[PDB]
Amino acid sequence: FQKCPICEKVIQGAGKLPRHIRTHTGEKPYECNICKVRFTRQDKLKVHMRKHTGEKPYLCQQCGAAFAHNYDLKNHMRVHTGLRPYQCDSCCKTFVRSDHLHRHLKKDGCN
DNA sequence: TGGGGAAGGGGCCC
DNA sequence: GGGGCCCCTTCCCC
Ligand SMILES: [Zn+2]
Ligand SMILES: [Zn+2]
Ligand SMILES: [Zn+2]
Ligand SMILES: [Zn+2]
Repeated sequence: FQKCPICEKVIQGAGKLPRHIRTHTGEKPYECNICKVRFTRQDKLKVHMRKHTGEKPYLCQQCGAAFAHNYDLKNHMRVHTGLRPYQCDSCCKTFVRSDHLHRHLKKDGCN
């Protein structure tokens, strides 16, 4: 547990404090060597490296389809069985993604 | 109404 | 012991 001096906000993880402080500044030190695109976080750069490399480490356990990104894999999982897994309690409406539920819970104003 | 992309925080392990 | 590498979330916009 560490507290950010700039924002007085608790951040979990001893080594994660430099990452949060970088979010206040807008610096993007990590730069891809191929497309010369800068990213704020290293793990974001590695995902961009997957796009350049074309590797798909996420393989479906039901049909064997290979996808490059985790959310792409989860989208394929919803095609198999998980289509529309979110519901609105107030109005009884189904949704595909969790952000759409947040959009509905704010824009629709059922409550 | 749906999806791609990006921006953040957290857990595990070294 | 700062950090890679994975996970998760909501937001912006077409
Ligand atoms: Zn801060
Ligand atoms: Zn690149
Ligand atoms: Zn599949
Ligand atoms: Zn509703």
